[PDB]
Amino acid sequence: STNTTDNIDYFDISDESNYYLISQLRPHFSNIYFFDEFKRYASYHTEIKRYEDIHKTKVNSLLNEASRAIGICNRAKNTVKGLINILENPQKFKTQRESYDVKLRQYEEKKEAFRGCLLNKNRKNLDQIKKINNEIRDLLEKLKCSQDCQTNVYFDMIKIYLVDFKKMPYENYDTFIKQYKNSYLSGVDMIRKIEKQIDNPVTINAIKFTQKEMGYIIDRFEYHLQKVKHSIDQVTALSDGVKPKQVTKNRLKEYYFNIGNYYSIFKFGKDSLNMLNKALIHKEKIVHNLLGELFGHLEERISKLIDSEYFITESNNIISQSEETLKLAEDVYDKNTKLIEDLTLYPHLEINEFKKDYDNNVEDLRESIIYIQSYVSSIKSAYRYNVLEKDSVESKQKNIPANSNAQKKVDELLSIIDSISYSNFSVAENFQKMKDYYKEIEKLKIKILQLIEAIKKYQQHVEEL
Amino acid sequence: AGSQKDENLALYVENQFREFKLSKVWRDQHFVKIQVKDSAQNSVIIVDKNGRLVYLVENPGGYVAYSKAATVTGKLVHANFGTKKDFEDLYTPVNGSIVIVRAGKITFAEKVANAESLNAIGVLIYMDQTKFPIVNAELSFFGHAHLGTGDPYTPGFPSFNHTQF
Amino acid sequence: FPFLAYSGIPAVSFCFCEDTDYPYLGTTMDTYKELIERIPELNKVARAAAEVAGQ
Ligand SMILES: *[C@@H]1O[C@H](CO)[C@@H](O[C@@H]2O[C@H](CO)[C@@H](O)[C@H](O)[C@H]2NC(C)=O)[C@H](O)[C@H]1NC(C)=O
Ligand SMILES: *[C@@H]1O[C@H](CO)[C@@H](O)[C@H](O)[C@H]1NC(C)=O
Ligand SMILES: [Ca+2]
Repeated sequence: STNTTDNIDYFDISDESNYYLISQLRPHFSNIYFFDEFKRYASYHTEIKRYEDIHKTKVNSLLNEASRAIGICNRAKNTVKGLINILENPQKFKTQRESYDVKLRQYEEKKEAFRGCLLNKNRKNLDQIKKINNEIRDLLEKLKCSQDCQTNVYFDMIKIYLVDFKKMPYENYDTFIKQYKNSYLSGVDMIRKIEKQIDNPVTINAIKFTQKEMGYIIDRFEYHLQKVKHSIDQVTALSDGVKPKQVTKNRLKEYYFNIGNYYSIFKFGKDSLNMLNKALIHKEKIVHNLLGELFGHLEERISKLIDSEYFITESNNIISQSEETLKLAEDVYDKNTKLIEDLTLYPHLEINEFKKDYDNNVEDLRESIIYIQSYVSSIKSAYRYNVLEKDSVESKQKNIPANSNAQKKVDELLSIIDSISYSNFSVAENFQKMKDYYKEIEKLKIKILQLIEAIKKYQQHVEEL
Repeated sequence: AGSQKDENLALYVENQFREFKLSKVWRDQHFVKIQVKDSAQNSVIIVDKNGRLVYLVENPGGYVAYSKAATVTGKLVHANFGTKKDFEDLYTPVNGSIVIVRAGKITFAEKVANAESLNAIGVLIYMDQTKFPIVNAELSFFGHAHLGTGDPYTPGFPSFNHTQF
Repeated sequence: FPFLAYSGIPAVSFCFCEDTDYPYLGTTMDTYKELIERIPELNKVARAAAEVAGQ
């Protein structure tokens, strides 16, 4: 794909009193749409068609002012755009000498400056807006009918607005922002763990920056979405109702401003949701293109860690060493078994006390060697449960990369490294107990040595008798 | 209980309840007396009648809370669940002996209280294949043996700094 | 049981329990891996228990 973003049009500003929302797209305010719907309103009668002439000229002038102000914020917008393109692409950050936190700092500065230019030039635009809609207030105080006029234009415009509301697709945007939000919050968590996991911080800085920008896009999309839904719901709330035929001037003015404000909000809203949809999907493609660079290094950490955790070479040292001690014990033992089997038949009950000494040490010999066998059986049992844990992890590790869906793969690799992090707790106790049994094997090796030496001096004794 | 990780999760949860904007979030603390392991490993050994040599079974990772610090030798009698019905149908006398039971059907403290009532001297507790099918036979577990609840060194009154302990 | 038996407050406790006992409850093995291997879908079940305690 592309490492950079084409449209920078999602940045925005509103006034400090929250009275007016601006945008980057045409015509940058919703009340211009309100003045166009007010212009077909003004084409409906004659006393106000003189005003559709007048505010045709006025609203065109305001449109020229807004477009020129947006032009100055274009020549600031490139200065923001370069700082975006530095941060999104890793090797483009690798060309320069400047560090990350300073470039993010100046990015915050130039974002505040861009937002400032739209704010101030649109302040002068807002002074123009207050003059215009003040003269719109003069229009519906100018009408010749005080309470004579009907409500036919209002209900007809309920009908026209209702069909246009039936046109627009709401549910796919709704399910869309639900799915994208769920993937986003999952992404923030898994980057939060993988930040402490991986070594190389360059890619993770670029990813985290795109997470911040994506969050800004999601909040804007929620604002325009909720405002559209509230507008359509309030128009259907007007579409319920009890229908009057005759109206006084002052209340009909409030009805007209209400419904015109509503569809004006709508026709601004679907455009904003359109652009936010497109650029949002682009940023999602960027984050895919970075995590694809990450998971190969992540797999290298997993392969390093599986050898480290499960205590394997030490364990095989214990097992081979213990079986070696068993082999030496059976070796020296059998080598003395022939002489012992001569020595038991030899004395002919000649001596009693030292014979009691002999079969003491003989029972100690046999029970000691059988105890060595049971010890080795225990050690190999704990080891095979430990290996069963490991082969469960490896048997998962074979069927992980067969999926290949370019974003959940990092998640499965994080899941398996999280699974070794789970398994350590019990593996440590298994290895501890194996160490204890090997200490027992050392003590029994000492006992079997001194007992065999005793039996040798004993056969020397009965040879003396 | 009372480790550093518990305080980290504690200040995490209090940080969450502060973040959810509840109407009031407040913290309380007590000072209790629990039973923890020490440096010397607690263990279990077959002792021969000869006493000449010693066989280790295991150094178990588990421990029972509020057990008495002691050491006992003696014969071992299987005592299926230690329930009063399961003690009344028992073939051999239980006095002066150690019982072994399998885990289930009642709390640990009622097993130890019943085997204490029939004048035994020690209780070993395990879990087996029929009730608990687990792949490995090596894992060890934990329980408390206090009949009734609460901090047992302050019965009926709370364990603050106000009560002088 | 301390709430109901001691203070005199009506108390409730509920589980989505299985016929046999949960095998590794106070042991060293009890972790999320063996849990999600045991119960294959967890979000719907804990969704239901949270729904009951909401009711
Ligand atoms: C409240 O009681 C606790 C008892 O747990 C006191 O804390 C202990 O005080 C002793 C004596 O100075 C020391 O072992 C430690 O300072 C405390 N022990 C632990 C484990 O923390 C405490 O001083 C009492 N008073 C207050 C105001 O908390
Ligand atoms: C239990 O202890 C000894 C040994 O079996 C026995 O003589 C005694 O009668 C038994 N009962 C009591 C109450 O000590
Ligand atoms: Ca108390």
